[PDB]
Amino acid sequence: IVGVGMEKLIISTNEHASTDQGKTVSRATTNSKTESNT
Amino acid sequence: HTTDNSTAVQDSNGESWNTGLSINKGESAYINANVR
Repeated sequence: IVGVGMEKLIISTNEHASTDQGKTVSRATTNSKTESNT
Repeated sequence: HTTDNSTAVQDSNGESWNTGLSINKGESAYINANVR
């Protein structure tokens, strides 16, 4: 007579986690011209 | 009465960096055992 007894249960949560970080550098140059007539 | 015409050119450049890291909560590591 053979039986099976369970002692404890363990749960493995199939989950995916990500982490991102970044840096940015920029530089803009503008040379405007205007010819006003009145 | 006034009338003007505006002309301009805009120039710019960019540069960026990134770093990431991903993990699985179900299988986070693998174990190896040296036995005799």
